[PDB]
Amino acid sequence: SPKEILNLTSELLQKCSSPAPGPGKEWEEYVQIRTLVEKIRKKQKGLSVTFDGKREDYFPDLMKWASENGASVEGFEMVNFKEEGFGLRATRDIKAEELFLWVPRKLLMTVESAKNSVLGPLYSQDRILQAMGNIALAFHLLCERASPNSFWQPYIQTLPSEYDTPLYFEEDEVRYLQSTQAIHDVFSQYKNTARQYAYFYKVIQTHPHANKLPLKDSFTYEDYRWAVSSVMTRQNQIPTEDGSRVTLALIPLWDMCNHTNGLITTGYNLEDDRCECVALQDFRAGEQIYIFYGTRSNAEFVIHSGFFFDNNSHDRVKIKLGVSKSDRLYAMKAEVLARAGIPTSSVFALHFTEPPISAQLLAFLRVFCMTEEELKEHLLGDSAIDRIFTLGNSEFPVSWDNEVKLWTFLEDRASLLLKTYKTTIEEDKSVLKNHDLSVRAKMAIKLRLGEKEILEKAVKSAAVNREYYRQQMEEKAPLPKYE
Amino acid sequence: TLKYPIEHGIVTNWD
Ligand SMILES: Nc1ncnc2c1ncn2[C@@H]1O[C@H](CSCC[C@H](N)C(=O)O)[C@@H](O)[C@H]1O
Repeated sequence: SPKEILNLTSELLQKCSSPAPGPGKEWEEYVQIRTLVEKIRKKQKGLSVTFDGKREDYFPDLMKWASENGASVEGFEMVNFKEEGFGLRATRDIKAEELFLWVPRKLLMTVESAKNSVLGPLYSQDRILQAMGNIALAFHLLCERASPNSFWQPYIQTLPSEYDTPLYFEEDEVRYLQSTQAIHDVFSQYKNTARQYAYFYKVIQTHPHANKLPLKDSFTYEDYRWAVSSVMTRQNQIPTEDGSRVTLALIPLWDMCNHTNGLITTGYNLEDDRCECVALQDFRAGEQIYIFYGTRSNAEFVIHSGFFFDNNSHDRVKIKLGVSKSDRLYAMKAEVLARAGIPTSSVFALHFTEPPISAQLLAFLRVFCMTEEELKEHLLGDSAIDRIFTLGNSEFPVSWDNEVKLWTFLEDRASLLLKTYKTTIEEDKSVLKNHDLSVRAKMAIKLRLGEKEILEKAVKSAAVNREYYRQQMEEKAPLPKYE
Repeated sequence: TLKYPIEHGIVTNWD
């Protein structure tokens, strides 16, 4: 059986090291890789190390350990909420901006602590570990999980045992994402993870610099999926102790906070060497304590944090655009864009919240739609630089004609993008209303719905703008001038 | 205030 797993991992490494198969064959490849992974997983015994107690049986130890090492442990308690899972709940009133959580550096798991641990020897030799701090943290987690007297045992014993990252989805749950923007990144995550498991399985079972690792006795695919999912859903960037560089870290106790809309209120205090969190809003006793994770899209939250966030005010989709080399005006348009600090082709964003396009995308679309004489006015003479400076400003159009053209283009492009999905908004809403679904399936369906709702909002906005600027052109109103 | 903002679950490249 040891020889059998080694050969299955060899085949998996070869399969997942193959070049990209082409976007049209990525689903086929994904199913093929899943088949190999699931065959390996069913031949293994799950997580190599499991604990006897329930998850909540270990939170008292987490609190004592954090307390002994200088962290805040009063004013909150751990509660298993249905929607978010375990999180923190206030036991007293906490006022907005109050410093209520702090975590000294000695409690953290960092790239630096990974190097100085039992992983150190293999880290010092393996090019991938040295280049990929996130992968290093995952093996740091696994090595300490498998070490009976690890300093971080109270943290590791309170981590979840399962996640809702796409690595855990059923095939049919991922199938809901066919034809979306997000599914390519799900394919990549799966292939990356399986390739990494197969590579490190071989390294650990043969290489001498890994001879002393606790993972030589047992290193299962489930172990690795758990480890990378733990890191991706909760890792943080912090400054190094001298504050000159940045590093990746897991931050115990504070990382139990769940997400809500707002602003980042967690920062590193270099002088006192600890993470510090101030209250994002008022929390009354009995309310869940939330933080704002960051301005990530629902794609990023699903794929990398394992959840979908309703009413994510930072949600967005990608839109790829560029000036065509076949444009008679390419040279002038590319020069205007270069002077404005915008590339000639790029992946932009469409946003759910107003305004749907950024200053950069507005500037791009204005140039994309300029006439030769407008381009000359942005290239020549003593007002050309002033004209460049306003290109991102909605209040100062190049011309009414330019606006009608660019909103007409965006309306048409967003409408076209909507037609490339395998279901409609109305159909997705019917699915969510009329079918009974798992959490994971709902994540996938809400993600594909969300992509389309952003496109549909852009269509409607572009149509309103087009009609506004058409009327200004009909009335030949005087153009605004920036003063 | 935050010289060093901390983003929970900051997205990284896995290859
Ligand atoms: N607003 C939210 N809605 C649903 N799940 C959330 C959420 N915010 C955070 N989560 C969950 O919390 C994880 C981040 S770590 C936060 C603590 C976690 N709930 C735990 O039991 O250990 C995410 O991967 C996701 O599973």
